[PDB]
Amino acid sequence: ALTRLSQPGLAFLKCAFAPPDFNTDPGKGIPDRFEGKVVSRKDVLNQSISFTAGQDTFILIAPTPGVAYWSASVPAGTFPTSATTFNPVNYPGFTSMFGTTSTSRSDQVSSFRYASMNVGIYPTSNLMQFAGSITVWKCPVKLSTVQFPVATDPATSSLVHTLVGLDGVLAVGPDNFSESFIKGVFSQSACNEPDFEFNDILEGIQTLPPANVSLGSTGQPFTMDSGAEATSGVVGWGNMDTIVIRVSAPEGAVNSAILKAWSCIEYRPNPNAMLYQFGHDSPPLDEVALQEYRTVARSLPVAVIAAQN
Amino acid sequence: ALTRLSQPGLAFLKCAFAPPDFNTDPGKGIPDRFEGKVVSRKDVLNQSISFTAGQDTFILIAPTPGVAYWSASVPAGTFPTSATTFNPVNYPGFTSMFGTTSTSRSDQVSSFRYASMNVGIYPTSNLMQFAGSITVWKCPVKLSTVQFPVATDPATSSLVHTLVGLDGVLAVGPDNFSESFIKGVFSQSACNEPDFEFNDILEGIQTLPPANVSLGSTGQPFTMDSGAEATSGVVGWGNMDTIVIRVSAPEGAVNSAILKAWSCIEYRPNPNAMLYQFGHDSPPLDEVALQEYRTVARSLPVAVIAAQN
Amino acid sequence: QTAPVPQQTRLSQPGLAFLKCAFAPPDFNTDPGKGIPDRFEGKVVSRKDVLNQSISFTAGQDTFILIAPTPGVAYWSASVPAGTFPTSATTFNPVNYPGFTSMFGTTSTSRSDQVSSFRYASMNVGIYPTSNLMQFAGSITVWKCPVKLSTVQFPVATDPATSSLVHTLVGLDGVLAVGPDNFSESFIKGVFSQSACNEPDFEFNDILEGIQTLPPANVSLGSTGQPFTMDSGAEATSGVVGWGNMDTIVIRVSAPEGAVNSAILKAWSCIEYRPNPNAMLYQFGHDSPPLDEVALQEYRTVARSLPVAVIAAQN
Amino acid sequence: ASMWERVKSIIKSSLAA
Amino acid sequence: ASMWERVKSIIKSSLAAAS
Amino acid sequence: ASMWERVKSIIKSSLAAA
RNA sequence: UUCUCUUUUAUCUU
Ligand SMILES: [Ca+2]
Ligand SMILES: [Ca+2]
Ligand SMILES: [Ca+2]
Ligand SMILES: [Ca+2]
Ligand SMILES: [Cl-]
Repeated sequence: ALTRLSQPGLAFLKCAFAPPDFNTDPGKGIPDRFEGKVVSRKDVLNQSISFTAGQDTFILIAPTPGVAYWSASVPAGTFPTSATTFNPVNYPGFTSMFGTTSTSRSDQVSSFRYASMNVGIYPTSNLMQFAGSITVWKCPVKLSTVQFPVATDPATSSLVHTLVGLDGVLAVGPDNFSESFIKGVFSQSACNEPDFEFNDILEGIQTLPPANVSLGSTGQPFTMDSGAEATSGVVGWGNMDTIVIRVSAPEGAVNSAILKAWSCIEYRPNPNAMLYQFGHDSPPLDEVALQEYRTVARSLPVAVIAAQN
Repeated sequence: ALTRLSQPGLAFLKCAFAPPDFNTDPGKGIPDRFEGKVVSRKDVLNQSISFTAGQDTFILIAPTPGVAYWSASVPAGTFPTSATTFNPVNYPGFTSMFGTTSTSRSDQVSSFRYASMNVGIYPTSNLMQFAGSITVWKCPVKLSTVQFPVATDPATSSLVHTLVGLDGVLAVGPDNFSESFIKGVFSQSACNEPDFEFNDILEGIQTLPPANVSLGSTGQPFTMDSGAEATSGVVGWGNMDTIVIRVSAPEGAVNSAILKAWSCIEYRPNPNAMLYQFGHDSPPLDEVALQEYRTVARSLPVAVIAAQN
Repeated sequence: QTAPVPQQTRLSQPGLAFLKCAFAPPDFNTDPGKGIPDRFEGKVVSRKDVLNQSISFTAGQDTFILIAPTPGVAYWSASVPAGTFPTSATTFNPVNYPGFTSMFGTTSTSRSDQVSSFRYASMNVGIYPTSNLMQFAGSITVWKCPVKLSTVQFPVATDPATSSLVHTLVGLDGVLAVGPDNFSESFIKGVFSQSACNEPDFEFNDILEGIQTLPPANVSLGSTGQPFTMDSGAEATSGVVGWGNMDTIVIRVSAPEGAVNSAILKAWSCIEYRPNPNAMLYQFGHDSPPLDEVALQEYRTVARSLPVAVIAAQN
Repeated sequence: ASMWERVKSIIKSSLAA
Repeated sequence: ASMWERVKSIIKSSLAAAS
Repeated sequence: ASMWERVKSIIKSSLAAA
């Protein structure tokens, strides 16, 4: 029941499925086999945002450390195209975690693994201005690679990072949440792996496709741009499905809302980092919690109305 | 006794060790911790094959999605050399899932994980003409990478996919099944990992070593050529050992047979794929099945004759 | 007036052996280990790597040793002026375990000829002081780093313009400072420490081809982010065949001026490899032992319980 | 109309069988 | 000895052997 | 002082929490 | 959220 779970186990399940519901981050680690030195960090972003009328704005919540989400607006009734590029919206203090250069990401921490990844939209529009819809579904986006030959001198074969299953963003999958904008929405993501394995921090990634690579040779349907290495960047790709969100704004509609995003992440601190002094041991295994997690996750709906979160 | 297994847990075990013993749908998924949406693919090939006399034909079943096996013949009594290239034969509907270009593999699905991988050979030749033997062993082939520098301008370092452990094909493994050709054979492979991890789909791979890469720069002992990107290709590599088969047809021998291939694979479907329509939550943990799986596998022989199957 | 949208017990033999090879190999007449009692039970070959190195430390130097999850290589060393840490100007050279070449050939592209993959079960190390009490001087300091082998993506202005991607080690920056969680004590008292799986499970890592230096050939250390360099040397004597999921042990021996610091260093490593049928190793193969829940949790608990390291008088 | 409670329900509902 | 029967024997022989 | 006894003490000290 | 009823598949056992 609720008594078979160890403190860490209960806490884990909370930071993973219902974070607004608490005055404090319950999370204290992942109750799995691993008990090494880690650092629990619950990233919380709060952002007053107003949507562009006559434009459908797409938001991805995806397991990129430091970055809450990625957005981009396109013409109403359309999906992202090769001409589209998503830009990040960092969680507080990105730079303080992964530096300001594309090659100083692993300065503080070496690897990581996500526990939870939630998101919520809270309409703040009055009943005389709001209009539109909020559609939500999830994509199994994984970070892979693409091999192709290059006619250089001498001729060589390149290999770079590619996002696989990105194409799923160009269609609203049969499993989805779709409701009037005003009703807002809440949705969370979970580990898309049979176990919580660590993922290494990635150095030098600012764009995908990367510099000197055509979108065509990567297969990816659109482009990812984190911008100036001094402000943002891609530090890694977690094992969580990516939450896709389509917000349709009619022409002449005033859609304002607040956006929140949670992320319980466990990092492997570097002995040199000023982080280290905050670390502790990963929570010990909790069979019960790990089973509840799997079950609860698969049981919960794609998303729910913003009214309840 | 076998009532301690969940419905899927049993189903799973059938697709794993004896899929020819059942008419259809041998599995509903992997009863492991993971319970996210997946698609159960029961890959089956029925290929009539005639073996050239005086040639020692080599066949690999190894876990390339969509492609059943790879073969090539070599002068009787000899093994593959640097001069050898293997060509894929594919399970029905390869293109119907991975497209027709090396950069459209991740269009339908994003990742995968093999559950089973079986193969059988049934002799179709008469008892007066046949001759020869069927030798079998399994190799721990993994897909890694090779790093080497290239004298371009500016001078740079390359990195590409390379197969490690192919060297095991150039000799008959000590642990092997060997018997008269006419007696046929049946054998299957299993997960070479302590768990069922998901692997990403790989884009742009058509040849190994790649185009513009010199063999043995790789340190691979021979070459893998899937051919035209519009017909076949290498979309991934599962955590299964590869099955090696050597059918040595002596001079003037009339050896023909029917080959069958089984492959239970769980893929992660993209919402934009119609394929997604047949998704279902992976089977929840069935500790018993997962324990039996391991035990049964270690218990069974490398291979057995046709009739024993 | 808005219509809702219609939605649709005791340890086993190999399990106890596993716990011994893992935490106390100098205390046994023989390699206790016989495999990893984890889920996996496929064909493997258990190898107990042991190196004994007699060594003298440069006075006025702070010699840095690294026990990393690099198959075949015991450790990596390099020394810097006392009171300082490795700089971009530093380069570590490996010391091979006995028979490195007999296992991974003599070509940077021959590493995967005997084995295809592997997984570390344990990684211990000990230092014994042979110095007379009066002559010696200084200290030994130890901490462990979560060094993982990643990759770096950067563009290159070639013709035509291209993007490169090569290996790069992350987590090294942790060596340029003494981790708060450390063991510090007089050199003479020696030391003993061991590492453990930095993963929730023992998955297999592949063997890597062509790696000899990091940053690799034709790559500036600035491109990789790494704080210093790793040079394995002649592809015919050493090299980097892979990187296991084990935290890397860091050891700083501080030899002040006029200090006579001599000692012996042992390195214990037990590894499970996947033998290639063609290899001459295959004949010593045996299946990974069956899962043993007890051991797989005792391991985790013991590991977290044991201190960073202890003096050599108690190895 | 709470979230945590829908989670506490799916936990005590599957722990009853 | 079919393959499914060689399998159901090792399982039931494993469920009774562990007891 | 021994190392195997330090492990045997931790195994029995946690196998005691039952 | 609650039982009956026929369903109607689907294995496990003789
Ligand atoms: Ca694509
Ligand atoms: Ca080789
Ligand atoms: Ca794993
Ligand atoms: Ca750095
Ligand atoms: Cl704000």
